[PDB]
Parts: sequence; structure tokens; C-alpha cells
Amino acid sequence: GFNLKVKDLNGSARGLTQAFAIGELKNQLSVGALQLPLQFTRTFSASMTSELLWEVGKGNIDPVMYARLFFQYAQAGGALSVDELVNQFTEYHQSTACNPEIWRKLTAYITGSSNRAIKADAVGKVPPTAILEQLRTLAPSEHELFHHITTDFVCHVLSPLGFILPDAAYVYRVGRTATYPNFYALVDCVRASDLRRMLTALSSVDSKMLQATFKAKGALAPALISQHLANAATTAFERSRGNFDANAVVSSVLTILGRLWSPSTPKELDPSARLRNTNGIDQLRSNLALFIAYQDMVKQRGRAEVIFSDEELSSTIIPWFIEAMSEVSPFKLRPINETTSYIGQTSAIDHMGQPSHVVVYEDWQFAKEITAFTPVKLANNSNQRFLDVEPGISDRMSATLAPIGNTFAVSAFVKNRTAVYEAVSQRGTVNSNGAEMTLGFPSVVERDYALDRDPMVAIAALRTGIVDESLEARASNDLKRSMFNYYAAVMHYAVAHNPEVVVSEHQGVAAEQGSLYLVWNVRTELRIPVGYNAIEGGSIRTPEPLEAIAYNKPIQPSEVLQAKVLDLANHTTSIHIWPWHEASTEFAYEDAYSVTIRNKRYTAEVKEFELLGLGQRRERVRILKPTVAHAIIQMWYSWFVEDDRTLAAARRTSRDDAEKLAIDGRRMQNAVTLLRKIEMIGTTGIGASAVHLAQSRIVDQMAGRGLIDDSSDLHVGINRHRIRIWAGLAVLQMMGLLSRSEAEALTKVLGDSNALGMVVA
Amino acid sequence: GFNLKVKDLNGSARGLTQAFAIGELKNQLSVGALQLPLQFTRTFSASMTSELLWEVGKGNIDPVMYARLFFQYAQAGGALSVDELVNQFTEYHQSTACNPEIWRKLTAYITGSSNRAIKADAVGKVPPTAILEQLRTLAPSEHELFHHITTDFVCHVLSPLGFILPDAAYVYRVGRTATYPNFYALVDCVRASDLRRMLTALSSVDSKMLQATFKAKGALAPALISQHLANAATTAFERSRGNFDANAVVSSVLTILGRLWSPSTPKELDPSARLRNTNGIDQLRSNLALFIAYQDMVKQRGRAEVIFSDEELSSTIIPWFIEAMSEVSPFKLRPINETTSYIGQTSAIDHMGQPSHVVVYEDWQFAKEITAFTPVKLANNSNQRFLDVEPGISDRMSATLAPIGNTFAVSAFVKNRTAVYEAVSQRGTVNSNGAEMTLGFPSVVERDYALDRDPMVAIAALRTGIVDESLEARASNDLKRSMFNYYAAVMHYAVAHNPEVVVSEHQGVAAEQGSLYLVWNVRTELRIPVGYNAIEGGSIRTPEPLEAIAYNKPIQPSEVLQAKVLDLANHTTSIHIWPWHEASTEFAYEDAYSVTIRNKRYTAEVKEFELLGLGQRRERVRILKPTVAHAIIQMWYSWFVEDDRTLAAARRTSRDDAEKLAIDGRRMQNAVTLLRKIEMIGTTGIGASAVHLAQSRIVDQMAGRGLIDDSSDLHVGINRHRIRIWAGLAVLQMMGLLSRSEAEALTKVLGDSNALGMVVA
Repeated sequence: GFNLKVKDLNGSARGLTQAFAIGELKNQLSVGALQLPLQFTRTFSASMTSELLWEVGKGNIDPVMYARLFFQYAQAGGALSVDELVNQFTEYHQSTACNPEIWRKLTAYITGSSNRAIKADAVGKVPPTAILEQLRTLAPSEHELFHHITTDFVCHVLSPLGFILPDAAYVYRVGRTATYPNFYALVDCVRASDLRRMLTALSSVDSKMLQATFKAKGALAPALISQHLANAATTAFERSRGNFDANAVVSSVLTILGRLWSPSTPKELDPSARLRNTNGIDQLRSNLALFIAYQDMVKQRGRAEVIFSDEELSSTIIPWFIEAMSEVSPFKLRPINETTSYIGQTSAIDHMGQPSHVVVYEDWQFAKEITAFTPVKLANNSNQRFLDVEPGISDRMSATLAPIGNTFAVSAFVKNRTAVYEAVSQRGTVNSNGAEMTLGFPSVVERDYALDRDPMVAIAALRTGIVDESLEARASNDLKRSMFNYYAAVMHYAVAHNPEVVVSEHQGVAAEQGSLYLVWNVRTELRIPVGYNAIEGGSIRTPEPLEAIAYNKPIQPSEVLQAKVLDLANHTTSIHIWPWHEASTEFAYEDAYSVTIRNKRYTAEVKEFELLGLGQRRERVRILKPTVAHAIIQMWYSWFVEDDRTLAAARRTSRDDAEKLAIDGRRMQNAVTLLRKIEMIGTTGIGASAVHLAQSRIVDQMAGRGLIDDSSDLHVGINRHRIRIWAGLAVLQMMGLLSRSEAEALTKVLGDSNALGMVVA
Repeated sequence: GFNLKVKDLNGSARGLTQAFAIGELKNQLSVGALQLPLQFTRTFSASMTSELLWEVGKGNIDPVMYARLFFQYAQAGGALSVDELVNQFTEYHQSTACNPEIWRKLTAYITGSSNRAIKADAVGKVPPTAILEQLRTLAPSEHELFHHITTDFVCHVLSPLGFILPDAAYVYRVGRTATYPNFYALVDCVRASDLRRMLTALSSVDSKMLQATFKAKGALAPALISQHLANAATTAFERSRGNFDANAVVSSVLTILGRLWSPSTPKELDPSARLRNTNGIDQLRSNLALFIAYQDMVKQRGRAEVIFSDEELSSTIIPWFIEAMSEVSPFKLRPINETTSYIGQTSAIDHMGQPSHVVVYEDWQFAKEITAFTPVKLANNSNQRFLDVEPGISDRMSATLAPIGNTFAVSAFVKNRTAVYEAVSQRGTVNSNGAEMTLGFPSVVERDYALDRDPMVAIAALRTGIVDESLEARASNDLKRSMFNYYAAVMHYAVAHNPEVVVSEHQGVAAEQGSLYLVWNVRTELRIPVGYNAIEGGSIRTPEPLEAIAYNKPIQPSEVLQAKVLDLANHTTSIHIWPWHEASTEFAYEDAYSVTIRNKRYTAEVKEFELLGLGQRRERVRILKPTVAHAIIQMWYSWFVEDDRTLAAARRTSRDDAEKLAIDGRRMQNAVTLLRKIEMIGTTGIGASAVHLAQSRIVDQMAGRGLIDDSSDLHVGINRHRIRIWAGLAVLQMMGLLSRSEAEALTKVLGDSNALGMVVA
């Protein structure tokens, strides 16, 4: 989370100004006035949360789910994007299905020996699996996935015959996806949309015929199984193609949409008869939520020639062949505000009344439960590692988190900065805005922190707007991978309040390849010390989405969304998951701390695991990397930074005594507040163990250096604030969130403030 | 063995003061006075001695014994504790039983070829064993053990079918366990308690069904054997779990016990209806011997929240599910004093009468027989090495030890220091205690010396109490692994004399997480120049266990315990044992010695094996590392150190001639005494061979340097004391106990003392 001036936001978060979504900079800040209105309505739904396992499992093969998986891993994987992955899949499909000699060997690994298929007899000496290893001996995939699926295909056609014997199970986790963003991602979605039928044709048709030729009872089959399989499988590859270009089909349908949206001349492009409203594309006229796609479309590219245009087509088929209707992906689909139904909102602020502090945010989780495991692997190959939870720690650490959910009630937490608003009087107001006030998005942090990219660097990248060109396919674009969502954020809850629309193409002087965002008249109070666009007249019109909110009521969020950990152990007690690795090793930390009793050190430390009381050291337990909370606590941390900076500056001059004590008074309980909650972090499960062992180490150190004489230090306040805050902070260190610098900075905060109490306790 | 002041023992062996078992240090030495009495009665039995072979053997598989083995090796192994070992076992059990493709391969190694299971025909071409190698090809264990057991499982279900053909046998040794100690060990015992049923569910149920499906006569089975086996085996894995947490269940039942023990407020924790005396937990009310578990429980940890508390539970099941009733382990179980029935006791001492010398000890072994072997191995893999004893040496070396048992009659040996007591007059007594007097435990030495850790370093570690943090999982904690037993020592024979109890929780000023040991009123003589707690009034009350003994009568031990070497060769003539390696290589020593006949050297040496008269050099004979005796002879050695130090100081000043000659007189025969017994060490079998060869080497050296002229040196006393004491000391060197420094120090002792005789010889 960060902040920016309202009047100067283009001079501030210039990239974030939506005008930036277009190549606009100019003397002019886009906008103007023009024409055609329609609230763009019905946005694609909420891909957030909803994490769960899925089962690849059966060779009966559902292409659909597998597609979902492809996009899933693709975003989650080591190789963007889905597109190239689909190419690679087709390559593999050639190398396998279109490469018959393999199949001879496969049947050879099955019943193969001599005079196959050993007449009418059964005998299916196979785990599904053993086939999988044999294919693993064949061409490696960077991303096997389908390497399972091809086996699944082997099962599907060998299912009618007596080789159902192997049947085990296969499992894989989801992966959270954003708003969801970029049209390139849609490109992935449409090629995947092809995969739905690029694959299913081989996933289906198949054969009920041949049992195993029958030929009572059925049947002998030399290479004939491999024969009938592959040659048909290759044939299935032939009908598969999808023909139609990925980026092209989206480019065109987007073209027709955006120029439909055009107030300035559609010209030869136009609404027409069967050119449009073909009992579906008009439903897209209702799906105008995917707006922004046109934005980057001109931005990522430029002119959007329909090139395979035709005029019968399309219409005809291509818009019909649009992805969401083929429904792969976290492409999701829904009405309006439900995606906004996780938007916080607090006008706060006063007298002016509008501007100095108006925050937004999101309601969120703390299902405390979090898990860890051994990576058992019945056979070496890749990462098909079975794992079982480690409940003995897994519960109590989660139990350790139980108060913590009552702590940092993020909604209530927002109230914190809102409370700051009255600081500092008195009223400005025209001379210096206004303020960002608003963003502090848990979502933007988690989206990037999930890849451990650290979002915070991306933040400033949206401050200046321009990407800092960290040229690497998993570096630079990933930053931008967020920025899209970031824009995608405000627009959606800029829908509600208000369905005001349009705007114009804003050609400027260069160059008319198209350039049209959206406008929002909303409705207003009669005073405008906020927004460069003075246009108070009745209401702002308005060029940029945020100002609507800037003129918006606090409304106070409905907002309920809060995720949940997947059950995992109940299934991986049977079957392997594959986001692993990712989840990592993973066991810090040795948090030593000093106690400077008069002119002496007596630093102590402790070896994580026995805080849990378990013994001894564990080597290979594997905690996840829980998300969500990181964003909260970070926001909490950084916002404290905003806090003490503001207040300290206030006492530095404002000015005028009646206020200074107020803030410096204010300051105190702020810290005092945190003080209190920090004990809840610790001495209440399980950091009491921490203070316990610390006392042990320190007194025993007294004895070891000799005297325990001075060692009254199990006592009061100063040492107690020391050890306690250290403790809760410490289990918090054992918590996988917030590093360490936050710790020293935190004690840096309390240390001037006062500490006093004596609150303990 | 060592010594310490009685009044100042907290300033001395501060760790040993039981108050140290709690975090207590303070201005105050724990104690005070309070309430609720009940002698804590019925201690878990005597795991000492009782060494013997056990047979893994049959695939009929007894989980119980195997469990015992797991704890056994665990303490004895390269990886503490049992807990992690059980985890690793579960991991392996996944990697094996829950990993089906393996089993296909296994049947393939059995009858596997084609169209399995080759109809109704028998043919069981297998040694049990060959399977074991095939599984060894699979995932390695650091600790195979169960790797055998899984094979045993293969046998158990393949037993109904014609594959009983392989049946050989499998064997493994015990391992001595202590008092026995720490509740973490109990944690091992409870997870092992799970193993009893974590394992047996797969060890049992199994199948009588299918013969081999029958299908007369029965049966064909492709992967169907592996199928039915593993899938059921995995299913058996599912019912296995044990669910309930290791450390938690003990933590809770211990909580209820200790707070039941609480004189200070139980508060919400309380005795109640079905909360307690549920026809068993009350038997634990009678099993209050496992006291101390609460002690370290607060010490190792802190607050003992019952967390899975409930109130129905537990009660209900968990205390029922306590380990000793599931009886794994050397957990052992018994009435009172039998564990104490190996406690020596000698008040000695005089006039005062109580304090200056009051010793304790233990009755002990010398079944002289000790053995050595070749490590024959029919096939390379690990250490399944067959061994046969080497009787020709093995008997005579044992024969060599035969007098030695009559020597060093440790009970009679105790009399030595007791005899020292009259030295030195005259009576103190208040000004300087008192003395430790008491400990010199064979047990504590052997417990650590078995791992060749050398206990003696641990000794001083209990002098200062604090561990010196030699951070290594098989270093530091192992020290502490002893210290527990060490405390565990005195308490038990602090039971008898007297069943006096309670004590209070001793919260001090920090911190009430619980802290309650035990107290002992006993009954006394009316004088107290012993114990800082003057409380003579009728009797001491008393804060620490040792003082009871300090006020105790000599009583003189019943005490009979003395172990025995296992028969070994009679079984390893058939089957491999697996404590091997451990037992080591193992053949020192080249003990050269000089004879400084006037102004000339003539040093001689001899090559161990021919002392036995055998020829030639043996490469690979493998003596054990006999224990027990090491502790005796060490105690003898160190106590001589106490002896000559004391006496020499006495002549240095005490003071007053009548005493000095006494002690310096005393001194003489002490040495004279040892002189005599040292000949019994040697020239009576088999060190006569040593003096023989020494004479050979020396006279032949005379001839080789030329003249044998001066060589009368097969003659008298001085040279004879030289060579004889050297001899007995030498075979003693060949004896695997007492190093070498002891030798030079020993001759250092005799050399001033006088030597004279002429006793020969």
C-alpha cells in the first residue's frame, strides 16, 4: 500500500491514471466529451479463494479439468504462457501419438512377449504408472502433466480390455488467479479453448469397437492394439487442430466490440444485421465487462484490423467460438458487483468534508489452520511425493494463530488510519489535495507474493508507472502481470457508483489507431478542492475512475470473502500433489536476543522445534508458505510507518501546542495498543514456551558465568516487555510471514514509546 | 565417582540438588511446608542386566517384540529418537506398502514371468532374504530393521500359499536401558505404543481368504497376489494411524497426575468423578512412581495445558491408552524397592557420629566369560555377518579373568574407603561438613561407557550442574541422557527410608507454571552438624533426598544383581546378530617396558597374540567391549586417587605425630595390598606367559648386545615387582578395560610405596 496526491496523481502515480493505459500523456489529460452510452455490465466472476484439490485420476479423462490445470500450472509454472505450452504439447503429441514405433514398445511392456495379444487370456500385469515410467523413459516434458494424460489415454482405450487392473489415482492443487487480467491471458484461454477439442477428440471417439476385436471372446492383437490405438490416435490428432488463430480471433472480436463501443466513427466497421446481434454476440454486447482488453489491445499492439474479417464471418462462428462460452480457465463469469463485493470503503474525513483520508480495502481470512509434511516418495522420478501432515505441530501452530485472527481484524485495523484522519488539524484544503488514502490492497500483494516476487518493488513501479525493464521473462512481465490486475481493480468497483459511461476515443494528435476508455458522471456535493477536473457542475463527468470514489460516500463494505486451507492430508494419505515443490523446505528461525542487564550481555537463543516441545530436530518437515496474512501484517507495518512519520512531523511543527500533545499523546497509546496485542501474539500459546526457555538459558548462563546473584530477571516490565514482545514477535518469526527487519524496526517503535506501562499483565 | 560437601551441595553439585530439577535457584533453596500426602509407590522395574538374543525370524511377525527392538536400536542407534524413527518408518511404509508398482515387481521376482500365478502349480524358488535383497534394491533405510519386517509381512500373507519354502531365521541382541528416565523417552514409548497397532493391523487381519483364490485348487494370480497384498496392506495402513498425538497425551495425563499431586490449588483442574478413578487411572494414582516426569515437564517445557483436555475425556480413553499398559519398551513395571534392591549402603563414620564418610554402591557381576569372532558374511550388503566364537582364546582369556572376580570384590572393595574413614582424626565436626562419601555408581559409568562416550566428562557436568552445551544431537543431549538417570538414582532408594512425602509446589516469585518435588521427614538422631536445614526437631523434613541417606543407618545392602554374557555362538552358528558393528575390531596391545638395570635400558615388548600361545597374528578376531568391570576398576583407580591424596595431605599436616605414622603406615600396606593382588592378576594365568616372553626377549637381548654376563635378571623382588606388576597390568591391558595412563600412574603409586616386600612369592 502507498499514497499519492489527487490533483497531481498524473504527476504522481502517472501509470495508474488509466490515461496511461492508453499512450496518452500530452499537454492534455485525455478526456473531452462525446457520445454513445451503455453500462458495460456483467463481469467475469471471482477466481479468488476457492482453492481445492482436483483428481487427474481415472483414464476416463476429462479434458475440461485438465485444461483448467494447464492454465493453472502455466501461470504457476516455469514457462509462460499457456500458448507456448500448448505448442509444446502438440509437439509432444506428435512425438508420441504420431510416432507409432513407441506404441509397439508399449504393448510390449504390457502383454508383450510373443504372438500377442496372447489369445483370449486376460493377464494385465500393470500399475498405471509403470506405464508412466516407461513413457518417462521416452521424451521428457519440462511439464509432464499431459505426460500423465497420455497415459490416461492409454487407459481409456485399454479400459474396455482387461487392463483396468492398474487403476490408482492422481491429484493436483489449484492456484489462485486474479481479476482476471490481460487479453494475452485470454489468448492462452482460447488456445486452451482449442485444447478442449484439440484434446477431447483423442480423449473421445476412441473405441468401444474391438473386444478386443472379437473374434470370440477377444482377442489376439500383436501390435494391433498399438496399431489400432495410435493410428486412430494420430487420426484423432488430425481432426484436432482448432485451425483458427489464437491472437487473431480475439483481436477481431475485440475489434468489433470496441468499435461498437465507439462514439467516434465506426465507419466501415459498424453495427449491422447479421454482422451483429447473432443471438450471442449481443450477449457480449451485454458482456462489455471485458473492457480494457481494447485498451491494452491498442496499447500492446495498435491497429486492430480484423484481417480474417470477412463479413458473413464473423459473426457466423468466431465470436461463437469465443473462450468464455467454451469455458476453460479461471476465466470465470458473473453479473456485476460480486467481484466488487470484496471492496472496502471508508470516506472517513471531515468538515471540508471530502479530502485528506478516504481509504479502501478488503474483508479477509484467518482460518488459522496451516500444515506441514514429509515428502515420502515410493519411487524416484520427479516429485510425485506423497506427503502426510504433521498434526502434532500442525495443529498447535494453527492453535498459536487462533488469537491472532482476533488480532489484526483488518477491517477494524483499517479504522486505525481512519482514526489518524483528525490528525492533523486544521483544515487546508485547496493548497495541497487530497490524498491517495485509499489503496492498501491485500490482493495485489498476495498475487505477487505467491511467487515470492515481493510485490513491494512492483508498487513503486506503478508509482512512476513505467516498468524498469528488468529484462527476464519471469522478471519484468510478471511485474506487469500484476499491474494489469491493479488497473483491473478500481474499474470494477468504479462500476457500482456509477453506471455512468462514455468517454470518447481520444485520438489527440497522434495517433488514431483507437483510444477510448470510460467516464463517470456519478453525482456530487457542491464543492471541489479535489480533482484537477473542476467539473463540479452537478457532478464530475469524469476522466478517471478514482475521483468517483473520491467523491463517493464511505458506504462501508458489505464484504465477507475469506478463504480456507484445503484438506490435503485426507487425500495425500492416498495420492501425490504437484504444486510441490514450491511449498518449500522450510524451517527458520534462530532468534537470539540480548538483555542488556547493567553492563552485561547475556544474549540467549533457541532452536525452533522445541518451542513446539517436540524432540528432536526435524529434518524434512515441510510447512507451506501461507499467503493472505502476509499482506495484512505488511499493510499493518507500513501503515504504522505512515503513522509515526505523520505524527512525528506533526509535532515537528503543528504548531500550536494544543495539537502536539494530542498527537504525541496519540502516539503513545498507538504503541500502547500494539503493546497489548503483542502479548496476545505470544504468551497465550505458544510463545510462553519461548519466554520459558529464554529464562532457562539466561539463568543457566548466570550460573555458568558463575553468579545467579543478580538474576532477579524473571520479574518486571522493562525486562518483561523485552522478553514478551520478543516472544510474540518470535513465534511470529516462526510464522512464515514478516521477515526480521520488521522485528527490529518494531522494537524500535516501542522503544521510544514509551515503553512504560506498567501494563503487565 | 566423586565427592561434594553436604551443607554446601547446592554450592557444590548444584545441578544434583533436585531443586535444580526445577528452575529454582533463588535466595531460597526451594522447600517450605505444605500439604497432601501419599507415598508415590510401585515403580517401573529393573531393565538392567537381562541381556539376551531375540529372533526376528518368522514372517508370522510379532509386532510387540519388534517394538521393543525399535526402542532398543533407537537408543542404541545412530538416530534419536524413536519418534523420528517411527515417522521414518511410516514414510517407508508409504514408499513400500502404499506404493503398489513395487509389489508387481516383487511377485515378478517370485513366480513372475508370464500368465501369473502359473496356474495351480507350486514352485517357490526363494530364500526369504532373496526378497530382502530385492527390497534392498528399493528404498534404503538408514535402519533397515523394518526392512526385514516388511519382508516378514510378505511372508505372512504368502505363508498360506506355497512360498514357505524360503523360511530361514533372523536374530538380534538386546541393549541395556537405564532407570528408566525421561518423559521424552516415554514419548518414544507411546508412539511405539502406537507402533504396536500402527503395525499389527498390517501384521494381522491379513488373509486366510484366497487359497490362492480357490478356484480349485488355487490359484492363478497375475499381479493379483501383489494386488490383494498391497492394496489391503495400504488399507491396513489406513486403519493404522494412532491418531492421538505423542507428546500431547503424555503431557495431559501427566498434567492431571501432577495437579492431583498438588497441595496448592488444583483449581479448575481437580480430582472429580469419572474425571478420575476410572478403574485404572487410580491405578496410576498408585503408579505415582513416574514422578519427576512432572518435574522436567515444567522444566523441559513449562505450563502443562491439557489442550485436548475435554472433560469426559480423558479419562475415557487417553489414560487408558497410556504406554505402560500397552507395554512396549524397557518401560518395565514393578512394586517398590526391587529397583533399589541394587543399592549399596555404608554409614561407616564415627563418634559424631554421622558425618565424614557414608558411602553407597551396588552389588555386581563377574561371569568371566567373554568372547570374540570372525565376521563371516555369505553375501555382501550390510552387516548381516555370521560370527563364530573363538573359543581357544575366548575360554582362556575368560579363564584369565577367573581369579580377577575374586579380586576386586567390589562390595569388599567398598570397605577400602570405608576403612579410610578413621583417617584422619580428630573430630570436626561443624566447621566443614559432612561429605558426599556416597556415590561411586557403577551404573552411571556403564550407561555412558557403553556408547564409549566416557561418563567421566559427564560427571563434572553434574558438578556444575549446567550442561556445557556441546551442541550435537549425539553429544550434548546424551550427557543429559545420563543426568536424568542420575537423579533417577537417589530418589528410588530415597523411597525406602522413608515413605515420607510432600512438599509443595514452590512457585517462588517466578513463575507458577507448577513446581513440586518431594519431601522426606524420615526419623533421626538428635544432632545436626549435617544439612543446612537444621530441622533436627524429631527429624529432618526434608528438602533434598540425599540427607535422608545422610541421616540413614548403614543398613548394609541386600543386593545381588550381576549380569551374564549371552550364549551367542550357539545361535550365530546359525544366525546373524546386528548390534554389530559396535563390538568393534579389536586387538591391542604392544606393551613395551624398560628395565633400567644399571646404566642400561633393555626395553622389551610382545605381540599380544602369542601371549595366548596362538600363532600367528590374527587379523579379524572380534572381541566385544565388555562393560561393567570398567566401572569397577575405574572406581578402584579413582578411589585410590582419593586415598593417597587424603593420606598424603594428612601427613602434610595432622599434625601431631601419632597420626602421621599411622597414615604413612596405612599408606604402605594399602600399596602392599594392591601389590599382592596384582600378582593374582597375572602370574597365575595367563601373564606368566608374559613374564616368560619378557625374560626371553631380555636375555636374548643380552646375547645380542653381546654379554649375558650381568643377566641374573630372572631373580628377585625389584626386577620381579617390576616384571610381575607389569605382567598382571599387561594382561589387564589386553583386557579391554582401563587404558594405559592408569598403568603408569599405578606403577607411579607402587614406586614410592615402597616398594619393598620382599613379598614374593
